[PDB]
Amino acid sequence: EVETFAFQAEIAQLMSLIINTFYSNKEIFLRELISNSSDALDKIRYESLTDPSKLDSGKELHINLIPNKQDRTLTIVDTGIGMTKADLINNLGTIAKSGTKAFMEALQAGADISMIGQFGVGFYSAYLVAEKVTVITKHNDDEQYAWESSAGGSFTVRTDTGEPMGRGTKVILHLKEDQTEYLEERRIKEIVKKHSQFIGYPITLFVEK
Ligand SMILES: O=c1cc(C(F)(F)F)[nH]n1-c1ccccc1
Repeated sequence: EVETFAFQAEIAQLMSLIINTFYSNKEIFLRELISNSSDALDKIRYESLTDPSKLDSGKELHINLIPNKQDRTLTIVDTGIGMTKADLINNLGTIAKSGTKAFMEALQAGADISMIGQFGVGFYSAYLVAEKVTVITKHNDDEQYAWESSAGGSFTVRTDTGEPMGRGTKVILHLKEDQTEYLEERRIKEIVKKHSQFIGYPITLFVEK
């Protein structure tokens, strides 16, 4: 059972700007997703300080980067706080309407796409490199859900019958045909070292057969 939703008009506009603007510095999508994962991990860590049972769903706080050249996917997995169904529908837990407004004012006032995370909508930088994004998530207070969008103005939400996650979020990037450099180990390592060197959680880059 799949529910299809329209993006708010401002988010659709943000997504088409990300997709259509000529902008060569695409590698910053990975910094933005890792930063989102770090923020999610901070949230469950804070809640566990006063309630250790919040970690019954998984004690380890970490980030995995999983390239798969056969599927042409790069998956960013974290064991952070996760998202409820309502979070997913409400722009993946962001204040994306007001953040898009601020971001687009900044852009015509000098800024470039790389500053997107200062406006709280860094998730959407995934569409620099991905034709489709699937987000699988599990919050302690809800069931496991899958969000998906190929842009074009709509997204879907369904209950996820896939492999149970425990707690956290998995962002599966279905890469564009010409963006497969972000499946190569040396390229991913370079980007993590350049932009994510002070993330306070282990980032494990999986290797392939
Ligand atoms: O772990 C992740 C990954 C994302 C995403 F990149 F997809 F946006 N958000 N997120 C998060 C952040 C804070 C609270 C709950 C979930």
